Amino acid sequence: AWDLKVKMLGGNDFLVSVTNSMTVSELKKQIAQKIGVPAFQQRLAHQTAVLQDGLTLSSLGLGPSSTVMLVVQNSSEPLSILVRNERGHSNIYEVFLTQTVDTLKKKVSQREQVHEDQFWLSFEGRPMEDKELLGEYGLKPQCTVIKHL
Repeated sequence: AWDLKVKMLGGNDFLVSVTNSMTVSELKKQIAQKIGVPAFQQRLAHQTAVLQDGLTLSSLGLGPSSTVMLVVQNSSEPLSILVRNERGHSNIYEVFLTQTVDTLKKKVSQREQVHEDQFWLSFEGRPMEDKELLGEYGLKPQCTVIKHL
C-alpha cells in the first residue's frame, strides 16, 4: 500500500493509503473516511479527465507522485433505479442520491396510486428511512429497490 495526494476544489488537500489495483470507487470510500464526504457526493478527476468508479489507480497511471482533484457536489446528478413492487414487476425511477428516501416514496406514491404510509422500501435487505438520503444506502444505476406492503 502507498499514499495518494487528494486536493479538494475550493477545499483542503490531504493524503490517503491506496493500492495499485484499488478502484476509484474504493478510493472515494477512503476519501469519505478521511474527510466525511459521502462517496456519492464525490467526483474525482486526474488532469481534466473525470474518473470512472471502476477504473484501477494503476490503469490510470497513478503513483506516489500523482495528484487527484476532488469536487464535492452539493446537489448530485440523476441516475435510474428499479423499484420492484409486491406484484413482482420492476419499474424505472429517476433519483438524485442527495434526495431523501421520502422523495422516492412520494414518486412511488403518485405513480402507483398508494399512500406513503401504506408501503416501505428496502435495498439489499435493509429498510430505507424516510429522512435519510438515498445515497447512504449505496444505490447504484439499475440497482433494485424493493417495495413492501
